[PDB]
Amino acid sequence: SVGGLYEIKIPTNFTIVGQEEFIQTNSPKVTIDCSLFVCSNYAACHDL
Amino acid sequence: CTGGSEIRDLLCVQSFNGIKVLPPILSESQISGYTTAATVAAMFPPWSAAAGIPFSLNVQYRINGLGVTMDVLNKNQKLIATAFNNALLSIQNGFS
Amino acid sequence: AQVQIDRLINGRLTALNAYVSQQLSDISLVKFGAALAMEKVNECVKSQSPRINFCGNGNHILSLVQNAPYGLLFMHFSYKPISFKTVLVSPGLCISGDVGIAPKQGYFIKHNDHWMFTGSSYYYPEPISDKNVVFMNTCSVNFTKAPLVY
Amino acid sequence: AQVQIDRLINGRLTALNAYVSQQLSDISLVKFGAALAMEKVNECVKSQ
Ligand SMILES: *[C@@H]1O[C@H](CO)[C@@H](O)[C@H](O)[C@H]1NC(C)=O
Repeated sequence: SVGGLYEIKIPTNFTIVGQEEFIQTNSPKVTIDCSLFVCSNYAACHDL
Repeated sequence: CTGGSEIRDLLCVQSFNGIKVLPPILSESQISGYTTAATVAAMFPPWSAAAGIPFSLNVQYRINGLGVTMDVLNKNQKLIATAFNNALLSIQNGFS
Repeated sequence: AQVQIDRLINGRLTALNAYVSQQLSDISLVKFGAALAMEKVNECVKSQSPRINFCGNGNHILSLVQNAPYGLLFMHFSYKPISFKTVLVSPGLCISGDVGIAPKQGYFIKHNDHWMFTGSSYYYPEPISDKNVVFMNTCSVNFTKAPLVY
Repeated sequence: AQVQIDRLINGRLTALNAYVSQQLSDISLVKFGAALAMEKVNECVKSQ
């Protein structure tokens, strides 16, 4: 500080800048038919 | 693990079994540099990380916002600074 | 056939368990992202909470929200300085009867050889007034001595 | 030898799946801790 004053760079002109941001609030609702995935329609697999 | 050392280090066992820790993309030295830059950003002009005012002034204005009159703050400035660096030392000495 | 089907069932059930665990983790992440998105709607779009880099980096002015696939898109509008001027400033003055004054969201500068106030984010000298000054009954040391002010 | 190796593969693959699930949980914790640390930087260090 020279004589009680500091050197500072103060803006003399400005613009407005845009910045997009994506926040994920949802996801595909995946549903699985567990018996049909594992065994399809085969009776011996369903029994096991 | 290949330097000819005599110690069977468990990390050498892990790595030769496929379990290896890779270094982070930024070294902790770079993060240390970032933190030091963020620290000196508050103690010198333009005080880009201290609301644009000297660090001691920021401390004084922060204490004033808690209900402490400015008279004692600018009267006991050196005592406040000593208390601050003593708190920093106690934080430092707490790691021992 | 029963032992072969049992081997297939075990493999398929382990795969489904792994998928379910990964789905639980991903949905926890989605829940907390949605909580963050609701906070941004409340505190950037509908109001401007006094948090510095919550609504995008920089001097945040205001934010808007639009619908996006499986989420929200936020438009964060910021004050971006274009050109700068190096100016000698003072963070406080000891005026009149040793009364201390600090600039309010700005700096004290010497324009036309007398003390004036300028905002911190735009160089524009202004007369010093109680609107842009925080008063102190005793001036801090190293404050610039200005007995001729007010 | 193939059935014995299959038993070893299954045990090792289950241990690997358990470790990767625990690692996903721990990394979620790390992400949210880092978000908290970023909040603390922005709202305690760089401002109040
Ligand atoms: C600010 O910058 C814009 C674009 O760079 C320019 O058109 C305008 O004249 C400038 N204004 C001042 C006061 O410098």
